[PDB]
Amino acid sequence: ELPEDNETAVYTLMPMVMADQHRSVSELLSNSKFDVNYAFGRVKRSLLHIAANCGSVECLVLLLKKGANPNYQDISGCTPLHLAARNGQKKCMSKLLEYSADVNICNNEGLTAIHWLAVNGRTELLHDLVQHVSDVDVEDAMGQTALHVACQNGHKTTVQCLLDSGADINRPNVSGATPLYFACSHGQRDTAQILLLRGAKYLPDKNGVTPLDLCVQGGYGETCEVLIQYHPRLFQTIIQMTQNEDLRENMLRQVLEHLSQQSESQYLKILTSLAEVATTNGHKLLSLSSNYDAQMKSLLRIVRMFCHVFRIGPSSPNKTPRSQVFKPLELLWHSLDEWLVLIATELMKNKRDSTEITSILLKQASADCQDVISMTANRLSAVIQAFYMCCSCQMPPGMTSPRFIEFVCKHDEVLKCFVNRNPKIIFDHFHFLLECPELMSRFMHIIKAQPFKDRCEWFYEHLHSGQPDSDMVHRPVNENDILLVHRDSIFRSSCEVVSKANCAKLKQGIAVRFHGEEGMGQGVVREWFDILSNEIVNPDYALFTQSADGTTFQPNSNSYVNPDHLNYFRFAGQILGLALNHRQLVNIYFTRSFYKHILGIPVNYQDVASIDPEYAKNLQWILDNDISDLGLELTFSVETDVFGAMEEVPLKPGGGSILVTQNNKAEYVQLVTELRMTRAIQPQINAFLQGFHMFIPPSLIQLFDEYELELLLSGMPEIDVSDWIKNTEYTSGYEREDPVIQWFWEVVEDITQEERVLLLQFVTGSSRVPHGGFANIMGGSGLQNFTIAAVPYTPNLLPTSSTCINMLKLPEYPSKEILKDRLLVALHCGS
Amino acid sequence: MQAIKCVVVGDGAVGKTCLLISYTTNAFPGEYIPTVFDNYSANVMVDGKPVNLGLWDTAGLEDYDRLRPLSYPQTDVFLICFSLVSPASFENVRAKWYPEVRHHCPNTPIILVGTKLDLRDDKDTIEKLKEKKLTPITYPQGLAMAKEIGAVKYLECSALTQRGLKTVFDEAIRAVLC
Ligand SMILES: Nc1nc2c(ncn2[C@@H]2O[C@H](COP(=O)(O)OP(=O)(O)OP(=O)(O)O)[C@@H](O)[C@H]2O)c(=O)[nH]1
Repeated sequence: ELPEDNETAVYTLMPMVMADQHRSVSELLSNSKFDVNYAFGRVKRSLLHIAANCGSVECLVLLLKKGANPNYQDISGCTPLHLAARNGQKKCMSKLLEYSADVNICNNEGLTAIHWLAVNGRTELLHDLVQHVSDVDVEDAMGQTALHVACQNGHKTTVQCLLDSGADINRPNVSGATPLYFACSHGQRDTAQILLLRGAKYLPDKNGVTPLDLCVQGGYGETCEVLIQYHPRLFQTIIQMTQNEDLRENMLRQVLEHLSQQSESQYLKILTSLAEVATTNGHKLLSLSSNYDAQMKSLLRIVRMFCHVFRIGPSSPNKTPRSQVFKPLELLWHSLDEWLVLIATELMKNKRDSTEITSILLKQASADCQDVISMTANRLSAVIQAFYMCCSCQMPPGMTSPRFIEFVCKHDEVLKCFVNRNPKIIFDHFHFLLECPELMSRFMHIIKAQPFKDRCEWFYEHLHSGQPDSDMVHRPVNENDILLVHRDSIFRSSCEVVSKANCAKLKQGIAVRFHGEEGMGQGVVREWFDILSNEIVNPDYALFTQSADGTTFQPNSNSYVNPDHLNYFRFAGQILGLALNHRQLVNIYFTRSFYKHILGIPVNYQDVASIDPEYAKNLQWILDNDISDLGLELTFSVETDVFGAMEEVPLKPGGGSILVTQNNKAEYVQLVTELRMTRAIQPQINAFLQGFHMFIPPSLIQLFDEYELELLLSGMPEIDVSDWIKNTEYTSGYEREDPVIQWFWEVVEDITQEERVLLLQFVTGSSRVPHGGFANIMGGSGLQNFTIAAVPYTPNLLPTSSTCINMLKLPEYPSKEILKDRLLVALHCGS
Repeated sequence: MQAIKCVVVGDGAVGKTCLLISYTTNAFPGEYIPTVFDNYSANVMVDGKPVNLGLWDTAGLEDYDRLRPLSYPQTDVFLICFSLVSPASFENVRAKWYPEVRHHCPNTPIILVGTKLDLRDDKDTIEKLKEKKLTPITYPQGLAMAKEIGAVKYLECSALTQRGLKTVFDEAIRAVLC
């Protein structure tokens, strides 16, 4: 039986009430003196609350007959009505009402039975409850009625019952919220549509936030079309909201897309409105007085939606009207052309001013005015950028509008003048050069003159735009696309699936999973590059031959033995370019000649020494001295490898009859270069370039020279831990095991540089280190600063690291000797 | 019409009760009340046909450590939850929840969600934690925890200020559908 102590009694009663032993509790209740109303615990919840919450109907009637109060409220103010109401136990409701349970009681926040019942939307219970409830429009502390939450959760049947009962349809909240306002907040369709039928009023909140403010922010296109159905006037308000910078661009695209597929008429309306507002902003943008940042951002913002929405075609559920909307834009283009003429007249003024400057030079306030024009040029640079995007979407991709090409060349001096005045203009607005190779040639020399740093980031943003990124999404790719091969024979296994599997599927994925294993980690995949890379330069495959210096690799002249070397070299190009696409490093050091082949830059005389230093010394000497009087008797014919046979072949058609002299010695050395290093392995290079350019377009990579490409492609050659800590000599580090940190600093400097790299190799998975030092460490989720986590020390414990995350688990070694011994042992085993 | 079952599992005093009451009523309780059982509902749309969302919650007591499994049957999604300001609960995921949920229902997708983001943003909270020599849980390793426990996605949300609350259920419904 229950003890005399209530605390033990409830602990005994509490487990049975769930089991619903109707008989068992009866004897204990009858033959014990414990008070049912007693509150237990800090929450002070009565036993009736627990019984009411669960479905044990029997215990309720026994407890109530014993004197349990159904009206009792705990500290939270919730009564047995609320707990039973949430679970919708109709039996509990009937018995509660039978024994004098009143439904009008409210909690501390004002929530009552109707509110909890409304949230769950049990309309059957609502039918009977409303007949008993005194008032159905009871407001909470924040002044919100029952219908407010019911509409928010989108219970179509709940609202119908409440309206039939006379529930208020236009009750404003404390802030002024309308039940339509809350319905649009969570993007409910049925409830919103029902409210319009009854004639719900449209009013803004007291705070000044209109209902459409959240709808556009929420991006629920379903609610927009119903709203616009009865209020076409608000359609224009959507266009006006584009000007405000507080709204996210991504949301506005999706909502505008959904409206587009509805009918072509609205599709035209969206385009026309965007062009009209764009025209107004453009004229405002040109004005010097108007805010410069806000206007260009607004114009670029609007243009982006117009460009994207234009590319989205309609559906049945391609004629002039797509060009008519450009007529409002041709007004903008016409002004741009006139401005391009006006600046051309400005060049005449500048040229006229140049006459005064040049005249003074020959015989040997304006700064502010030039700055304003330069600022105007910056604003002019935004509109021309918009014009390019409109032209780009004017037809399928990969083609530049012939109209675009003709006038841009017609104003070549204008563009070249602006870049000189403001080199940042290429790195601020004038970005579209990378698409058209013809326009690249005009500005490539200008761009290359700019600092390399400004060139690096501009390259990154363009290339990464087309990435099949999944890092932040971290959604696994379809297994059909993910390769599943055994690591054994990495070179053979990787190529087999790539060639056999569909090309489209492979290029759409990034995951690298081994057959029969679930392993997936950036460090593990980064290690996969290392093993694969080493096999490529492995002399056994004979694909690449060690350089004379012994620090670089280039394709072997004997690689032609393998019948499928074209295909395998093509596969290698794909893998190497894939690493560059996502920016992981490849440990291979290629020769200077090889990197030039990637960019297509012709080799020079110095590259000859890569194979035969003695022959190069002859080619540099011949150029450095006149040979007309030396009687060399050497024509344009040199021995070269032809399909493995040493034969005498002219360097050019009829070269054997052309004597080499001072006039034509410069090219003679040049021709000899490709004779040795390029033609010999030209078939191999052709396949390799084919694979590499699949992911890295030649124009984009051409921007950088051979040296810059290797630094990006292979990484920083020189490293030092001082960069990570940005200091040289402190008495303490992060205030974490500082004496151990000092020993950690003492050991790293003592150990040679080469073995410190291996320590980074284990944690990172790549022998090389990214450019920029420790400030640009790529971990599992891309940019991730290197960190070390302390661990309790145990005897013979070696450090460990989860390679996907570039972090280290360093035990709290009590002495430096243990610290250095343990990491040395890890190096031996970790090799 | 179709219906799905979703469950919230996590340590006590984490914010599971606040997450569902705040989402469904915009009201934040002022007092501290553990629970024994709860239920909620919502709606979504699929191909023009409404789809109902059913949400269940569970407590943390030893007796309910066995009844909580009894509420799993025919569950279609799980939302493992932990307190972003309490490292012990986060550590308990490996010790208790990840083995426990997988032992009973390993097949169904798992979503990791962090609550108490409001206390995570409050400056006074870190001050008292600093005096106690404690640091809040962070994002990048939390995603690693999600991978370690096999959770499909990791999210962070608030219940008082509702920062990122709505995304929690959007990813849950999106993840289960696809
Ligand atoms: N300010 C703030 N407080 C929170 C937040 N989440 C939880 N809390 C507080 O933490 C307390 C404990 O959470 P509960 O509301 O009891 O929910 P629970 O921890 O899941 O408890 P059970 O549902 O019974 O398991 C609550 O009373 C809240 O006051 C939050 O996101 N912001």
